Amino acid sequence: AKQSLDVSSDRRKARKAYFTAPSSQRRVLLSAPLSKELRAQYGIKALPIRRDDEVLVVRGSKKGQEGKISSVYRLKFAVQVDKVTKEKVNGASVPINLHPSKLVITKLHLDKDRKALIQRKGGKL
Amino acid sequence: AGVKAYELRTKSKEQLASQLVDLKKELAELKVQKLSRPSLPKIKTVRKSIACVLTVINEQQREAVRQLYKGKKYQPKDLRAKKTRALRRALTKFEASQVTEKQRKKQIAFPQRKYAIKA
Amino acid sequence: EKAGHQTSAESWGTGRAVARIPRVGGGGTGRSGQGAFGNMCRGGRMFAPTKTWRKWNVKVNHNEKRYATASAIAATAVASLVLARGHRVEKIPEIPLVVSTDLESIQKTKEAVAALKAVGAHSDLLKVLKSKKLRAGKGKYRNRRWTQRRGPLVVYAEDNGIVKALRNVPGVETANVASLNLLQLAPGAHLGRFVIWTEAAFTKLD
Amino acid sequence: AISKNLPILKNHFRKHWQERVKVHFDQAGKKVSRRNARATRAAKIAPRPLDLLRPVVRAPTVKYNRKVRAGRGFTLAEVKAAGLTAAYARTIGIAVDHRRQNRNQEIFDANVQRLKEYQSKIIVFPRNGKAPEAEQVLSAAATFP
Amino acid sequence: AAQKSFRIKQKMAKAKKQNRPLPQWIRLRTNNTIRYNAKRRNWRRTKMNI
RNA sequence: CUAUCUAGCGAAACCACAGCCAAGGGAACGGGCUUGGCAGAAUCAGCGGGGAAAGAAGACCCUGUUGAGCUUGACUCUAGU
RNA sequence: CGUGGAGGUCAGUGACGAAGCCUAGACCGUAAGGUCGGGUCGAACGGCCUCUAGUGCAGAUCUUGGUGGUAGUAGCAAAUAUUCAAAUGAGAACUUUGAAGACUGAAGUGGGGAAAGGUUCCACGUCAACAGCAGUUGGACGUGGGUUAGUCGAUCCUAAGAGAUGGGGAAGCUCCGUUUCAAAGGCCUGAUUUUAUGCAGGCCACCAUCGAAAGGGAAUCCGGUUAAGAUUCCGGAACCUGG
RNA sequence: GUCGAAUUUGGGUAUAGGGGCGAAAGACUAAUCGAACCAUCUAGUAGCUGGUUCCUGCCGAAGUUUCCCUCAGGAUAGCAG
RNA sequence: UUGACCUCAAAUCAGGUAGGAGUACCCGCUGAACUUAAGCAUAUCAAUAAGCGGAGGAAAAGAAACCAACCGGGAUUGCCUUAGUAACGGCGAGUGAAGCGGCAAAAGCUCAAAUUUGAAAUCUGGUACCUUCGGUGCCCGAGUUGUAAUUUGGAGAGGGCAACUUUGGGGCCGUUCCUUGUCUAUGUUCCUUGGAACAGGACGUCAUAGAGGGUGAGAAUCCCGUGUGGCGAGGAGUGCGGUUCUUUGUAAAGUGCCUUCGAAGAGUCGAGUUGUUUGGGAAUGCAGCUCUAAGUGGGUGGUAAAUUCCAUCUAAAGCUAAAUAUUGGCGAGAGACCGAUAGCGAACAAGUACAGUGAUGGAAAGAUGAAAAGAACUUUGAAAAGAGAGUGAAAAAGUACGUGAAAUUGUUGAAAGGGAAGGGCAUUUGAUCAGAC
RNA sequence: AAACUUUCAACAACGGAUCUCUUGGUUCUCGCAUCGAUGAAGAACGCAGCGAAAUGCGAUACGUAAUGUGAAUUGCAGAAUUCCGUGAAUCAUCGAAUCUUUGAACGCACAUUGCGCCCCUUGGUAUUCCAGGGGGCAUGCCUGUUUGAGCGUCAUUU
Repeated sequence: AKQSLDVSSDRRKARKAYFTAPSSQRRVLLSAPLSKELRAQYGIKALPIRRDDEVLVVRGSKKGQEGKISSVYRLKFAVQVDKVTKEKVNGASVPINLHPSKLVITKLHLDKDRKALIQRKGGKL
Repeated sequence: AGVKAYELRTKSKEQLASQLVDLKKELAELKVQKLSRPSLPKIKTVRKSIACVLTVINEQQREAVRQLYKGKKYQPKDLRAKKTRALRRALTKFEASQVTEKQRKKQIAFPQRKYAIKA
Repeated sequence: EKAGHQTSAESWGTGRAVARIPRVGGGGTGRSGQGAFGNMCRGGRMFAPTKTWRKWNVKVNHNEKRYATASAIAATAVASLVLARGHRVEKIPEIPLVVSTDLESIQKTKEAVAALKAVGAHSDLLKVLKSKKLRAGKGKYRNRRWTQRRGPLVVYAEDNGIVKALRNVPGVETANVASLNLLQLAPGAHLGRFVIWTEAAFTKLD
Repeated sequence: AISKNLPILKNHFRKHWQERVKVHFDQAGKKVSRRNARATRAAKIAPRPLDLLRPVVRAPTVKYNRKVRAGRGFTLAEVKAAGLTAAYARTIGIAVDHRRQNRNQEIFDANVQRLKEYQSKIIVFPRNGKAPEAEQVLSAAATFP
Repeated sequence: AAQKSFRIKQKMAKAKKQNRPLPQWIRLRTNNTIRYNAKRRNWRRTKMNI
């Protein structure tokens, strides 16, 4: 049970906040857990995903398929992965959307701010 | 892309003026070559760059007159505070802290004494 | 207060072969000419609009609240009644169930849970865990989504970390002997709830 | 209209009485708001007890002349009798009534000894002194029933 | 009328710009519900009253 | 020129359920009830006997402690003078 | 008996199919109703003890929506009238072209405008809908193009009128009143060419303003030109006002 | 019928609801006039018309008294549960 | 002649300010009628709706020209209570207060009327500088028809005696409050069904975290959050807790006894009459007229008047938090509320489309699928489309899309039918069927 | 005997009920006090590479500047260096700005996109005429200033 007086247990507001969330806040919403190998190596459990990581699929029909993120389609609350597509009847390939909570990061895209984010959360590099 | 505002601050008013009329020319041939080709999203960058140049120009003359009117009353009305019509008309703290000697003497002599009650 | 009255409709009267209900005037919009103001009309005001002066709270004699709380307290020591409420107390050594005061000074939830199991609350706790269901009606999306049974009521005489030990344990409530809620001591007006007394709590009843 | 054997009733509901209807659904809400402002002031004035020493006063209106009750102020004769100035007493948690006049000695001396007991049990701190903490109580009416 | 004030011709230009069907690509947008132009007006059906 | 027949297009009023009579009785003038006469699919163009046909909660009459327009030495007032 | 919702309990049913819907299939109850089987469907829902109410429909010329018989019926008949052939097309009584026969008959079924409309104008493509038959056509649909002025108007004046101001009423939104018990305004010429206009002067007494695309009023004609504009463009030839 | 004028008519303008305008019909004042239209008071009041929703079980009437600006209504006694 | 005063002007003179919007809640002003009275006119709705003026975060009121008759109380506001009472009232219908007692909150007060006269000491504004919600220097002006100092009835002022006691401002760090940022646990282990596990079964882990939401189905442990704490950033100022600098001041306040005084408000109070208003009765307030005082005076003391007493306050002048109100604005938390004809008129490009000259009037309309994977390709057709093929868990999901009722309709099957049909009891016949063995 | 009519079933229609949902409404509680002549509310017209509307904005026009976060936006096209970054975003925040024409609306007007005057400057051989750019020109009222009017009035003269 929640103890704050500034926290709402309203289903209508929780649904509205997610669906009308701005893009900057959607970045935190689309966070992917790290792998067992990276979790012990960094000390972080989950991070906000970005475009250049490669993840692993642990749920859905695409389980066991590795691939590097192709786009973080924040409008659709989805993440696309290369080499994970469905080929249409007319020889055309379309990406299939994946939710990051069903993905497992296998190596982060290390930048200056992503590194700085690591020490901020207590990561050990 | 476009122009960087922090680069425009270094140049003087004469260099910005040339750049503004330089950008005005450039946007003019973009409009002329847009009517032939189907789409041209580059006109957006030039329009914003002109706006950035104009804005950085504006602050240079606006600060020039703040320093000209620095350290005196009667600032230009567009450079004063825009707090609120009611608040701007509101009495200052000096004019709201004026007190009569009859109360000034009483404040000095007899303030509320901080008292506790245990024993 | 105005819903179903925010128009200017009037009756057309007789001779026009239509019913004498007031009807929206004007023209050109499809809403005009239609019934208004009635408890039968679409878009009217519903019959006897709810007002809030309604009597929500009900005042109960002080002596009766004291009478009923003593009855639901005396009914906690009847294993026949506690079993009827389905509290899984077949393996309890004896009731009332009184434990040493050292339960009152437990901080971690995991310690408090294992304390209840060893005392005999294992079966009752698992019943709450496996009873979680969705609400049947429209109450799901009125912030009443899930439903479960109610487990043991732990009552203390002092609070040194016990109210927050069982704060996250489903079906478990923590209480003080001074307060002794009747809603907790006979849920659904059904007597005989399973209650764990501390040694200090049990002594304070006299 | 009039009917079976019933008392007459005067029910005053022929105005538009439906808009001037109060149902304080706030009874519990106002109570908590009172108890914050009651403590928020108590922090700001920290040592003081949130109220003035009020006197003991015999009620009017022979119906109630038989009991005694808290008054509004200390009847300048009283504050001068106990040896203190009104302008200063108002800074010491004494409520003084410039418009009440003493007329009964047994009532009169009761306020004097009330005010004398008050002076002994209070601690006034210097305007420039250390002002040690003194474990406030929140009511003079409680301390002097 | 032929002779007209600038208010009238200015407000007719507004009504001439707005007279065409829905852009085609808008119905291809994510979470789109607009199926056509519900404010389309023709000179033979309803009058502008300007 | 219609009506008529054809290709195309294509409504509305109205409709408890419906549609053969005689007499009877019956809310004192039945399509239905009783006793009789009778009674054969599906139908077309006409017709104005009937359906007390349709069109309107009778505008006449009366009732209502329901009105309004108007009048006057009605009652009670009032602008102006 | 049934319905929406609430407290309790059946550690109740359920994606191995909840709820709903359909079923001259079965069972229970006097009945309200309850239960089962089969089909369809896809995510929630019940038994029992209690609590609560925006809780049960055949009708109110009930409300909103939907649908019939009537019925392939009434009808699609005012305004003199069509016909032959070719072209196009899947398709021609209706489109285009030609021919023939007719009509409006100059207070026209012709050529221009005012009010009104607003793109209906013109080109290209095009017929799902609209043109109460049709449609290849259209004032429809989709996409575009098109309105060029010193001289034509407005713009100026005033009319019947409207209406600020100085004031006077009115609690007040506002009313009166347009020269009224107003210190009501501005033009010519000088003087100095530290020079702005102070200063020489005289003159003037009316008096805000709005109000007519048919009243009053400075001045442009011809020829040519576009798919669509012209007293406006082009060529030529003019006039007026101001400086 | 009238058809050179008490003629016809456009545009402007004035006159606004117990008010206008009327060669006078209670006519006209936006298909509305013997008091326009719009919103609000307003869910205006009705002794009058119409309707008023599930089952079974048990009981079971009245149209009569007196008073009432009382006679299509109430109060009252009686009948009923 | 020249220089003033009074009064009145002018200027695109220097600096400002009012307007308008919104208006739920407040302060006034104006003001109905519908209705009830079983009619109706006084009465009631109602001192209300509509109309007008004027504010705030609350407003307004507010420190007695009060209440009371007590053993007196002591600003105002609000609650409970007094009380459906005293009283009013075609004494009918009906209306209808306040004192007293408990609680919330509590806070007080200041102007006029006085010669500083051994000294306009005062205040605006202008200009220069400076540490600018401002200070200082200088200069016109306001101002003797009174601007500063001094005191407000509870007092107080001018003198005499005696002596004491008590004091201001500027920097710094914290604290308080507000806004805001960041960090802070535990499975995605195995088997089955399923398109998808978020389901069922086994085994665990965390819990001051089993609120809520998301992800392909009911997820404490997959994600965001949640719980408990930690660490930052920007703002308000004295509300205060410490550090420090200036000594304000040859100043101010309080206090005992004696003496002399003690100014306290006018076209105002008050009275008559009229009207309206009230619960206010031989007149509750208010306002109109006419009359219009006073100083041991005057106002009040709820039956008019004359006479004698007594009680309590100080008007014609003024400021003031909190307790109270709030369908408007902003930001939140909720519900035994409604669920697309319901709930606001409006879940959607709704005050929109649309109607009228106008003022105004005003809808309809949510749901494919987890994912468009929105049907490639062949074939018939002028085309729309059809038939195959395909996607999808499902086209009994094809943008006429969840499910998909009834009225009404087509096709197939069965049966009956001489001017209706439908119904009841009973059985024949045909079809179908449960039980029991 | 067909047809036709009627009844029922299956399948297919018409229609949009029911069932299950819900970024909506409604009601209650809590906290706060903040429009406008330094130009409000409102209105008109415009602005995107491709928008009619809604939403956003104003000729600097789905926006500029500043701060934070830190890699997207997305229907298509395009741009990539801006990706260990003084830096993407239809991001949040927002303290600097722009803010067309109006509007209490203010030079005079307004059913006109009508008509003047003043100040500085530029061009046409120009204080005067025409044009351009920039700044102005409403009313009531208060305080101050300056030029004044009145045998209203004092003093002083000659």
